[PDB]
Amino acid sequence: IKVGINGFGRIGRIVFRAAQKRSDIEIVAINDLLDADYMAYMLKYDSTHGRFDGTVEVKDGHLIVNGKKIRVTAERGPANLKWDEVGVDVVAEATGLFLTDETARKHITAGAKKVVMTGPSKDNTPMFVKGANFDKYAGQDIVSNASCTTNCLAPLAKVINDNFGIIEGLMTTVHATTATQKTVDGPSHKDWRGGRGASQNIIPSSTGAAKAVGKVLPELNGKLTGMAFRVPTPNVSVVDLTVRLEKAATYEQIKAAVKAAAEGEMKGVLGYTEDDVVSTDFNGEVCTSVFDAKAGIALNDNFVKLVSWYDNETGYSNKVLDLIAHISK
Ligand SMILES: [Ag+]
Ligand SMILES: [Ag+]
Repeated sequence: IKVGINGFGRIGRIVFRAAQKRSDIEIVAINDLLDADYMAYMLKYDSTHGRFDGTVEVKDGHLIVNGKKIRVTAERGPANLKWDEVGVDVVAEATGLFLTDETARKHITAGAKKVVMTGPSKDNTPMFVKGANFDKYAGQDIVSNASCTTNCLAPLAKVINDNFGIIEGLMTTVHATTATQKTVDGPSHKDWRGGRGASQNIIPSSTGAAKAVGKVLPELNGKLTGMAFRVPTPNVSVVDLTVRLEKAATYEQIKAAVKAAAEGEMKGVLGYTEDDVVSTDFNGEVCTSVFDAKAGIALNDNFVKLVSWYDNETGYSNKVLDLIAHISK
């Protein structure tokens, strides 16, 4: 019910905005390498999600949003974050630098009770994706909500595998531009393609989302692998999943299966549309996976190609809040 945010990046700020529209969660503390008046500016104005729908003021180095006061730190050593001072139960860790158990444990060292990582773990801290494996949470004090792309692929793949059985799958995501790319051709020694100008290029990139699903859904372990293309669009991405099915199924049977999940057990997580949509039509979508019925194709009853959209910022942020609420129940 009381959360602290570490890191005010794209993910951190959208997590903050989505928390305002909720009754179960109240953010009380924020940490980043930036001043308070600057954070008030970055929260007030956004090129992708418009102006902030509320009040923001700076009073004595602290933020006041909708009348509630937020404590603003800046220390880069998580041990001295004094989480117990304002007394936070869960910490949403969005630096992208402490995706390890050793580093993340500095937070509950500082007086929090649990830690949720807004990225895929690099050790073997457990991962959880809503609709995929929230059932199997076992009370751990540090968790991960996987990647933007894994939150879109896993719910769809569970529905397809449980109805028809997946023998093998290859996926490709047409991914929107992120903060790790460059405006003009620049240096990037880990990924040479990634340093090229994002505004002018289709940039192939590797991704771990397809094999990451094998851990949140052990049934498809080693049955999927994937690849990405980064394109000059500010937001919203799309997944293209090519799979072989054990049990034969027409395309209408697949539509009906997905449609039933989106209106049934996976309402709010999985979405369904039969309209002539484009990427902008999902700017601000909350579901982490919207099936596009009309864009998929089927060669035969056992070889099919499914496409599904996701807002790589909005839907992911909303689901880490659902993960925070789920681990405090
Ligand atoms: Ag929806
Ligand atoms: Ag929704």
